[PDB]
Amino acid sequence: EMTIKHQLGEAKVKKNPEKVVVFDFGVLDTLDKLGVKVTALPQMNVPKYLEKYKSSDYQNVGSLMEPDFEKLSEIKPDVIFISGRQANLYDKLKEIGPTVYIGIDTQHYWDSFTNNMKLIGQMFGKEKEVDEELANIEKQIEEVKTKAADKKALIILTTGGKVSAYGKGSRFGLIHDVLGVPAADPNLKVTNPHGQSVSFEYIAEKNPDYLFVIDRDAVVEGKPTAKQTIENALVKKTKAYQNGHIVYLDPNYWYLSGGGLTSVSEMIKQVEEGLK
Repeated sequence: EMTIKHQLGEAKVKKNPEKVVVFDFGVLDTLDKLGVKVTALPQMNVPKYLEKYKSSDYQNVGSLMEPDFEKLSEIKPDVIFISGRQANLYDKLKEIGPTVYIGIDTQHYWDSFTNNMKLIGQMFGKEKEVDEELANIEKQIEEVKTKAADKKALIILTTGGKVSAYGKGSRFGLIHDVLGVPAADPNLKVTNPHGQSVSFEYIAEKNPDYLFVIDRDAVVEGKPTAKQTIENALVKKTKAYQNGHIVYLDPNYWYLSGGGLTSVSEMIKQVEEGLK
């Protein structure tokens, strides 16, 4: 048995749990990377890169925000992994089975990710494999930091033709904090998961060298809006647009997932491609 201290409390889990339930897609992609058998997940909306798990091979335990608590009672999980989207449901889930919070601390992204991945390693007897995969991600980080130098960036999320911004220490702060991309707005302190609502005027005025764009609507709705939103008078005149430095980050990772061995690796590859 393992005793796990996390941001929301403490859990007790058998090592090598057989019936694994996952509500965080970063953890799901970690288990997939390590070849750990998964029992169930919310299949209402699954990231494209994880569509293996949209299959009938797996039990459907609802949506990210609305678990199927009955179907969970029918499984009786050895462990339930949750992150931010389910934090408000910590107490209800804890009633059904061992429940581990495994979101990232955005103020300490690398250390929190490392801790989270090492817990997974310990739990499934995959300790050294995780240690090596973390090192391989670090090799990506050290290279990208050099390409990132001197390139002022802004991070935006688009939905419905409108935008929010994120900077240092935010949900998407790893672009600045981990990958060493300078912030076009250093005084932008954001903790809203949905970003700070901003205008196109704000983006134009900040006039970033690079604009990282995360299209919510591509994943939540099935209709891309990011290129339409960006194709706008105030953005089209930015350095970022004129220099071909609008970087459409894949929202299947950035919006729906993050914090896993595969997603963090792929997220860094997407940044690096954008900086190249």
